Amino acid sequence: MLLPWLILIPFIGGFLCWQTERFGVKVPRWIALITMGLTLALSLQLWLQGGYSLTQSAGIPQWQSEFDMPWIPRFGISIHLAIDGLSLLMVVLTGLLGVLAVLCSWKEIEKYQGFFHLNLMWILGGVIGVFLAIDMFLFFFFWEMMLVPMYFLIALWGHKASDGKTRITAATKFFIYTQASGLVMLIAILALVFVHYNATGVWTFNYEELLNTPMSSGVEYLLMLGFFIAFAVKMPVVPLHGWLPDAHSQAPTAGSVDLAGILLKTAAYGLLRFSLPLFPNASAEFAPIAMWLGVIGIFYGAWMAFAQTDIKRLIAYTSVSHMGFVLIAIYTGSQLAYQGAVIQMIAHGLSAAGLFILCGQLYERIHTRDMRMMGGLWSKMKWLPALSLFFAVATLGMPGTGNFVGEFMILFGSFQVVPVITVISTFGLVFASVYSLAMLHRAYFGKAKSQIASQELPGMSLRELFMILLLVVLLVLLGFYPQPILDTSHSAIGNIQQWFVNSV
Amino acid sequence: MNMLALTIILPLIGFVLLAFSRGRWSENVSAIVGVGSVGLAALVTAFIGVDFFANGEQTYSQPLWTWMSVGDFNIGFNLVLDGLSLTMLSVVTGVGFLIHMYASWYMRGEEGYSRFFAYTNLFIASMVVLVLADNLLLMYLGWEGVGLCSYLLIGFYYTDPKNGAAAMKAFVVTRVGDVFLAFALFILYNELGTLNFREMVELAPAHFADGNNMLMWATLMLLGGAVGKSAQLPLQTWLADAMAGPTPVSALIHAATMVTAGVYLIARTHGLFLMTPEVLHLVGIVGAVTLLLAGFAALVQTDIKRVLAYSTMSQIGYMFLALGVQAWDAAIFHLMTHAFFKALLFLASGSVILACHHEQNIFKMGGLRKSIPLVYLCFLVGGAALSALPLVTAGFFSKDEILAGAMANGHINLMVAGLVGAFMTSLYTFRMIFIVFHGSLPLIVLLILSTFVGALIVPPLQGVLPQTTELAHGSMLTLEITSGVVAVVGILLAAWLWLGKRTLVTSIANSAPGRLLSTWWYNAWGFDWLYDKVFVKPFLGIAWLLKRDPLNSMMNIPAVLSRFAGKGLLLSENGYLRWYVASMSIGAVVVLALLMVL
Ligand SMILES: CCCCCCCCCCCCCCCCCC(=O)OC[C@H](COP(=O)(O)OCCN)OC(=O)CCCCCCCCCCCCCCCCC
Ligand SMILES: CCCCCCCCCCCCCCCCCC(=O)OC[C@H](COP(=O)(O)OCCN)OC(=O)CCCCCCCCCCCCCCCCC
Repeated sequence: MLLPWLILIPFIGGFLCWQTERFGVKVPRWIALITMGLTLALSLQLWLQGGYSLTQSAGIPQWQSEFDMPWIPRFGISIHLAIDGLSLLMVVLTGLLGVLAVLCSWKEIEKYQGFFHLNLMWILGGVIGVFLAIDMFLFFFFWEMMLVPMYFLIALWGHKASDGKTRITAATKFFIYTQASGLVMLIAILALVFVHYNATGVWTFNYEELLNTPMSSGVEYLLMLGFFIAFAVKMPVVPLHGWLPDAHSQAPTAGSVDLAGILLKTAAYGLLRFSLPLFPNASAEFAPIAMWLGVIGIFYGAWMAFAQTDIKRLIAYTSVSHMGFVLIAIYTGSQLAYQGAVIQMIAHGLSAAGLFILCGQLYERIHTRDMRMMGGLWSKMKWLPALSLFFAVATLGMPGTGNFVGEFMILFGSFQVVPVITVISTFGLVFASVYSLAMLHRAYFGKAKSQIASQELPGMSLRELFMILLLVVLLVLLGFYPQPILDTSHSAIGNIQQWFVNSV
Repeated sequence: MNMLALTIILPLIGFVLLAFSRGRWSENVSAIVGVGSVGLAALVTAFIGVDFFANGEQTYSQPLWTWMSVGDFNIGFNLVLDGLSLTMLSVVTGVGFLIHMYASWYMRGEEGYSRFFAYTNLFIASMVVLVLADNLLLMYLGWEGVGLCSYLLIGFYYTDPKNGAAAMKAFVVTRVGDVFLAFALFILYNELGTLNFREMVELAPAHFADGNNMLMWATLMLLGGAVGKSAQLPLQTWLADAMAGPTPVSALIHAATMVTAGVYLIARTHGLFLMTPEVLHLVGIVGAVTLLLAGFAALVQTDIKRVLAYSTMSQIGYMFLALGVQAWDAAIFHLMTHAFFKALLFLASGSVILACHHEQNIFKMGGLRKSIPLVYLCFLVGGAALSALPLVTAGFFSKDEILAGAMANGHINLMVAGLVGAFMTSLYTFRMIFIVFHGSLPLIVLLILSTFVGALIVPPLQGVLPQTTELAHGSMLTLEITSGVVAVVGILLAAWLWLGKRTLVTSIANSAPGRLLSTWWYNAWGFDWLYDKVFVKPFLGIAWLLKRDPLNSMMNIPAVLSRFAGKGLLLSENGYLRWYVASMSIGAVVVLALLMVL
């Protein structure tokens, strides 16, 4: 019953943020901070109230908290929300990243900050609705509504150092990719619904009603392929990955925008929630192709991330490689690999958020993103080089940070099922360390290759230091004590894996 | 003994305090913080050892918390303490404390004092985690901590790029070794179902009754990880390259912490290697080959730090040779003695470097045995300990134990490699001493410890490791006198060739085969060249090829096709009415014909 308010509270908060811009320029940032405070507090209240640590696995479906309302009775379509351990973890991470976003755009005294904030909270509400909703029309609607404000910020508020045509091109590329793949997802959903209606005789778009359908081999493969195409371009999965670094490099320079819209963990959530339980035989047949696509994505993203002179593009390719690791984890059919995928997803979100915030602050210091004009910044800047080194240590899979834990549980489960892809992926982790060290050598260590790095630069203020240190503390706690996160999502992972492997 | 985790906590506390100090503190207070943190770790280690010897020499387990638990996968944060772990912890903490106070005296007037002490504190904490881990995964955490501290500490002077490039090379090869170790971990879980050392040992013979192939893979994979960290074959190409860094960190890597980790793995996982004796003989073969190649490489080196790096390379090869011939106690004794005298050697080398202010090669140095008496004495006794001088040093006893373990198990060829390597080691350390020198409290402590006083101390390895087969008294007598004779023959040959006018040296060095051998051995048998031309250069080429993002253009190809088709179709909108009427007539013809054919 609290899930509709979880979705709408960012929307009404953004509405008051837009309406309160007449009261003052510095007003809507506070209102956005309070409504993310209520969103995060309600998510933590659901975490403490649901009782997730001692929850048994009752099979699919087993929802901790559900809400039902009719939306289109003609098609039998409901606003149907359902939260479990995995969705709760994603919602908590989403609210945390929204708080970090509203903190990272605190120094904007622009004339139209109200619409920027409004689009930010609408993005946050859209991704929260993606995580919470299980009805396929509502899931698709949230999936596609979280695109328009993000496209508007990339096109309008983006990288001021570049021309407007480049921002227009990047925003249009991202929106075209995501929306066309959403249309393919809608075709798959519609075909599944029509087959269920032909087999039974009931109009329903609900998730639990569509699982028990007579699925002929060849049609189920096509439905799974459409779902995987959408969740693969939005993961990203190669070659459907060209929009991610274009959207990152032409994003607004505050760094809030990358935390809000691009850093979604929704594609692998859809893979675990929709692609695997609805199509067990199709995914069982398709698993070698998806795992080899994950291998190609990992090594390709490492090879791009070594060869980029732009740091934001480099971190985008880090995201590509880590989501390729998660893609390898999804189609293995192991509980250990799934828990590792969840841990790696949360750790990648935190580490990439810290790297993006530090990159934005660094660009505010030196007024350039090109890594060839900077060097020896350890002796010129106060706090940022050390924290950036910590986050690049985290992003290569270092113990004491959750990325090592997530990747290693992924590889343990994979080697339990497939050995060769595991060993090739672990060599991919060698390449991950290679590009992380290359970025640290090309950015912070060496001699000053220009004049902007030859002068002493101002240090970070208390707010950016506090949010970066909070991210550091959460990364250390996740790396050293990942147990509560594991028992939080032990039930939904158990149900999904049991539905995947006891059905074949 | 209940304060076992304090040896982890106190270096961590020192690292956190010195990292968040950010150099605002004075050199004095930062020196107190770092030196006191390592000293409290060493004192806690001494109290743990006293209580361990006062409780009957029994293993102890301290489970702090559990790390992860999914079904059958239970990994915990448990510390363990037996004789091997106590020996490793004691030598690491003691040598680290001596090196830390030497660095407190040494690193004065340097930017990054608190940062250097923070990195070395985190290195000590990672090594304590490495030596006090009950399972393989906490051991892997200490492994990665050791690697990251190596990267952060080798490239300490970030101003010059060769230090940074060397640190990246060291971290890359050690991460490749980490990947080999991770393969070992995955195989050991998938076969045995646990990562606890004792549980793996007791459950290994029950599961591998019908087939001993996957255990063979696991032991080979652990061997790959060990040769990754210990700079052995074939992952040895980081030691001399990364040895451009500062002096106390150099002594800390070579003496106690880093290069001994693979030796600790081979000694700790001794049972699993015992059910796969072919892999253990491979360990011995790799160690023998690496020690001979290290002697050949250090034969022609011209820098003191490179000579000492290849000398440590040869000593780790000696330890792996001891491990391959089922002489574990000899290997750990050699580990402790080598830690002591290599720490002494590197501290003396740094004293020489700061006395001459520059890294001058050995041929530009001469007559220094009268300029500095104390440094000459310390470097002499360290070189004598490394050369295994009989009846006065401890490395002599350690190598004698190693060769006795080789003899009594039946490894004649590995023994021949051992005596040849002893000849090489004595010859190259005193060729370096005779070139350099002819033509205070940590130093005193290490000078005492590098003598037979260090041979008096015996590790309590009884009851944790199997007993090496003791040699017969007559055969041990012949082995001892043979090792002594070969050693002193090496000393006399180095004295004959390098003390006077080097006439027989430059005659064969200037020959074309002699210069070819010198160039081959100066670059460590051409292994760096091979690793650039086989692994680095294709990686750079693929990166340069792929920097255009070809898949992005391949998926942008439909956009280009759509634009071209749209501009082609826009040519039909020329604006002529008669063409429009003709187009309607053409469409009518096409529609009528299509209806007629169907
Ligand atoms: C897994 C494969 C099978 C399933 C596929 C499902 C479909 C969704 C996933 C694939 C989507 C591919 C989209 C490729 C184009 C992305 C957008 C892009 O690159 O735009 C570039 C360009 C605008 O940028 P700019 O350079 O500023 O324009 C010049 C101005 N004259 O754009 C333009 O100038 C015009 C752009 C027109 C719209 C894009 C082209 C669509 C063509 C139909 C594609 C259908 C799917 C085909 C199979 C996948 C591709 C091989
Ligand atoms: C199992 C036991 C452990 C075993 C070993 C575990 C190893 C794995 C963990 C590795 C952790 C990261 C290691 C690398 C840290 C890199 C950052 C660093 O060292 O920064 C040093 C820097 C001071 O540099 P300095 O030259 O003095 O500055 C003057 C000019 N700015 O410092 C600064 O500028 C300020 C500080 C920057 C950040 C320092 C590190 C933060 C992370 C650790 C503490 C987190 C907070 C403590 C609570 C955690 C949760 C309980």
